[PDB]
Amino acid sequence: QCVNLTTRTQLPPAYTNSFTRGVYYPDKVFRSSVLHSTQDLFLPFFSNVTWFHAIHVTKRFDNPVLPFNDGVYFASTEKSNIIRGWIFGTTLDSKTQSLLIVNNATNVVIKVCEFQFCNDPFLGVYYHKNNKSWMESEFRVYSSANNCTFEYVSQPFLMDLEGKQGNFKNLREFVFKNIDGYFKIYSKHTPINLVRDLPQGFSALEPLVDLPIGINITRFQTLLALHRSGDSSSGWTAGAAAYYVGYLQPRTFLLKYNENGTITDAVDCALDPLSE
Amino acid sequence: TKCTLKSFTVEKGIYQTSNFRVQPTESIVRFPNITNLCPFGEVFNATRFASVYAWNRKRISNCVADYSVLYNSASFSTFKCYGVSPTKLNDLCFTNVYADSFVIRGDEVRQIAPGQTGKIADYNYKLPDDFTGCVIAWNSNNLDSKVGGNYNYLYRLFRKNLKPFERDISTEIYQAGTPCNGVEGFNCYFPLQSYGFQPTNGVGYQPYRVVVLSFELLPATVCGPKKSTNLVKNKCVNFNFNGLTGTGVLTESNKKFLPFQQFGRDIADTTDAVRDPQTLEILDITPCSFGGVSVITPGTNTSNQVAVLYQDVNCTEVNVFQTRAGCLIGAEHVNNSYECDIPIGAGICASYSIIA
Amino acid sequence: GNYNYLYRLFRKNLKPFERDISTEIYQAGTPCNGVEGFNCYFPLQSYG
Ligand SMILES: *[C@@H]1O[C@H](CO)[C@@H](O[C@@H]2O[C@H](CO)[C@@H](O)[C@H](O)[C@H]2NC(C)=O)[C@H](O)[C@H]1NC(C)=O
Ligand SMILES: *[C@@H]1O[C@H](CO)[C@@H](O[C@@H]2O[C@H](CO)[C@@H](O)[C@H](O)[C@H]2NC(C)=O)[C@H](O)[C@H]1NC(C)=O
Ligand SMILES: *[C@@H]1O[C@H](CO)[C@@H](O)[C@H](O)[C@H]1NC(C)=O
Ligand SMILES: *[C@@H]1O[C@H](CO)[C@@H](O)[C@H](O)[C@H]1NC(C)=O
Ligand SMILES: *[C@@H]1O[C@H](CO)[C@@H](O)[C@H](O)[C@H]1NC(C)=O
Ligand SMILES: *[C@@H]1O[C@H](CO)[C@@H](O)[C@H](O)[C@H]1NC(C)=O
Ligand SMILES: *[C@@H]1O[C@H](CO)[C@@H](O)[C@H](O)[C@H]1NC(C)=O
Ligand SMILES: *[C@@H]1O[C@H](CO)[C@@H](O)[C@H](O)[C@H]1NC(C)=O
Ligand SMILES: *[C@@H]1O[C@H](CO)[C@@H](O)[C@H](O)[C@H]1NC(C)=O
Ligand SMILES: *[C@@H]1O[C@H](CO)[C@@H](O)[C@H](O)[C@H]1NC(C)=O
Ligand SMILES: *[C@@H]1O[C@H](CO)[C@@H](O)[C@H](O)[C@H]1NC(C)=O
Ligand SMILES: *[C@@H]1O[C@H](CO)[C@@H](O)[C@H](O)[C@H]1NC(C)=O
Repeated sequence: QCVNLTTRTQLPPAYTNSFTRGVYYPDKVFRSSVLHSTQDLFLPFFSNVTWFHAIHVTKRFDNPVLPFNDGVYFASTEKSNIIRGWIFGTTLDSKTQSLLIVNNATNVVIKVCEFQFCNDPFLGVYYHKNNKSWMESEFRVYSSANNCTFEYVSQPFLMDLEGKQGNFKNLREFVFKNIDGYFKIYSKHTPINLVRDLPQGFSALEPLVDLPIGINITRFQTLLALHRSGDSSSGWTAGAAAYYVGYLQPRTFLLKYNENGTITDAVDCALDPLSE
Repeated sequence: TKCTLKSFTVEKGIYQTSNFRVQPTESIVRFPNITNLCPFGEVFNATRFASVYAWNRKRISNCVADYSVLYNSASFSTFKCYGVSPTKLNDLCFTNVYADSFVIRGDEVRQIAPGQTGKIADYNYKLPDDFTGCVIAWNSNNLDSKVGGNYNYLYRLFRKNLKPFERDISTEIYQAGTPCNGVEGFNCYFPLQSYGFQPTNGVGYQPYRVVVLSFELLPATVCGPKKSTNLVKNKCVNFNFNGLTGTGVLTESNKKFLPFQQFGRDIADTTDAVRDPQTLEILDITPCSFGGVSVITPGTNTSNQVAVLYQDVNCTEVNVFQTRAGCLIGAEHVNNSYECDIPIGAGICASYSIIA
Repeated sequence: GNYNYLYRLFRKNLKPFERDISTEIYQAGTPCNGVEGFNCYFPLQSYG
């Protein structure tokens, strides 16, 4: 059972400038100290990406509708790992197979499966006051499933779940693509020391996983977590976090590979005349 | 060189006729470890099976399926179908596998087949005309047959046609034409029937456990075993690494591959180093020795002596004189210096025995 | 049903314009040693 959450002020969507980010390895080929030009779905340099906030200060709980055109670059700026998971599908109402990724307090769950997805699915962590322990308590995503094809559960682990105070210190970058029936998820982690921005510099997004699913994906949504310690839809706190969403387009990129074999720098072939 | 020049007289000089190349031997294939084995063990040999009209559905994907072990066991009585063969099936990959398991009688094995009609084939289970996959049946006298009578197996016997791959859990009473209003009596008999297998029953009525495996194609998830071979170095070898086929000799590589990178390509987009999946070892591939062959003669009018020059070939493995231009055989190297007569190259000349 | 026409069904390649009049049993895998049974089947089938 799920209940829609109230007390969310309406504010126009925010767009932020992405500076030379969203670059990933085009293939699984090792190259050392060479310039390679490749055409693939990439995020343009110095582009505009949609920025969603989460802060108590309203509470700025951002779980709106987001389309899936050709691939998604998802950056998460966090200090307590508020973001939890992702949902992909077309109809989102149990009449078409969907994909779900959730990183709960102990494991990582990837389900290619049909769900009766709620309009406002979320996670909820209860912060006890008698004793200091942050543990996940609520999971309002799906109702039931009759058919189901792909299940994957990672090994159990432990997580902090505590909400630290200060500036953001973690940046999780992901790239999701779906081509030739294959769903590619690329991930990277980066420490940061900023309060609100998209970090500059260069970072190569190494591959993580390649699922052979072969389903149509033209609609995706995100899943956050809320802290608790009011009513069922009023007594909730989002927590300080932010995430940027960008769309990938077919572009030609020129990449320099150093002696280590990792990606050192990349330039576009359509940004400005110097890069071309 | 006479054949190359299309003449029976050869003038003094050097001519490139053929091209020596080391043939590749001990072709090897390497594939990742076979460590993804979904539980096929108890899907075919379990404690108990459901009835034929309540057949269970098993979904198989993302598995490494090997069917050679099933075929060579020789403990299964029934193995016959069209469209596929007992051999070469391990090299065919399919997207999904559907398994239907139940228990039938001895005479029921004939009815379960595509294109075959019958009471069971019309009221219990039927197969499509374009059916992919087939059925395996094995004797279960020691398990299904029980002394005194076994009545746990039930099959539909009265029905009003069934769609292919259709499951009908409902067993509503059948009307033969005064309605019985769902009450047992005239014109309304029991639509189902038990088997009552007995140990005294012969081969015609003995129980048989049946599993039907069907494959559907239209990305592939479950493939064959993909067997591998041994790894050998220091020889010109045909190597098959993760489906990539090539020719060359392996050697120790100092390159440090990233964990997500399998093979490496240098400038001009050709394979340079490859990491084998079994032991995460990076090996440098280099082409085995090859090069042109030059025939040095002082002229047929002068003499029939011949020198053979392998160009840029370290011919230690095949009057041998090695220079940076290759290796020359058949001419005696001398420490003197004369005017060049037959230019071999790299400051080395030959003249007329043949001296270099 | 007319069963006077036969065609090969199981065999181990065949060169162009090659005649194979022998119908020796075909082994697809414990060998049966020329005896009808498991792991081997008759290579000839009738059109009917
Ligand atoms: C959250 O809000 C949505 C829409 O405001 C609710 O969806 C409605 O669900 C009912 C019954 O499930 C349908 O009859 C309506 O047609 C739906 N609305 C629309 C616009 O399609 C949803 O039920 C709410 N969640 C709750 C109350 O928990
Ligand atoms: C996080 O999700 C995993 C995956 O569902 C949970 O692991 C399952 O937990 C249920 C309930 O205890 C068990 O019945 C399953 O057998 C578990 N699946 C496994 C271990 O693969 C896990 O409990 C979740 N963690 C929290 C804190 O809710
Ligand atoms: C922001 O994004 C929009 C597209 O939504 C784009 O047209 C615009 O150029 C971007 N930059 C600015 C400064 O608006
Ligand atoms: C201690 O914290 C845990 C959360 O991990 C909570 O379940 C438990 O109720 C707390 N103890 C008491 C006495 O409330
Ligand atoms: C599940 O798969 C079956 C098989 O085709 C299909 O008929 C059915 O509509 C699917 N969904 C549900 C909820 O059963
Ligand atoms: C995806 O859409 C195409 C549209 O042509 C359709 O043919 C295909 O069946 C769809 N696949 C799924 C899994 O819905
Ligand atoms: C690879 O990276 C290391 C630092 O981790 C550096 O010392 C080395 O020079 C690089 N290049 C190599 C090993 O060829
Ligand atoms: C039962 O079938 C499985 C198939 O995976 C096989 O491995 C096993 O040896 C069989 N056991 C018997 C007793 O036939
Ligand atoms: C593959 O299996 C062999 C044999 O057990 C083992 O030595 C090797 O470490 C394995 N490699 C991987 C990547 O699992
Ligand atoms: C070489 O040719 C000349 C004339 O063309 C001839 O007199 C001589 O006999 C030839 N040499 C030999 C070894 O036959
Ligand atoms: C290759 O040629 C060099 C000549 O400098 C020789 O010393 C070496 O032994 C040759 N390689 C082999 C494998 O014989
Ligand atoms: C090698 O060359 C030196 C100097 O020209 C000469 O004295 C010597 O006799 C030569 N040795 C041979 C075996 O040709």
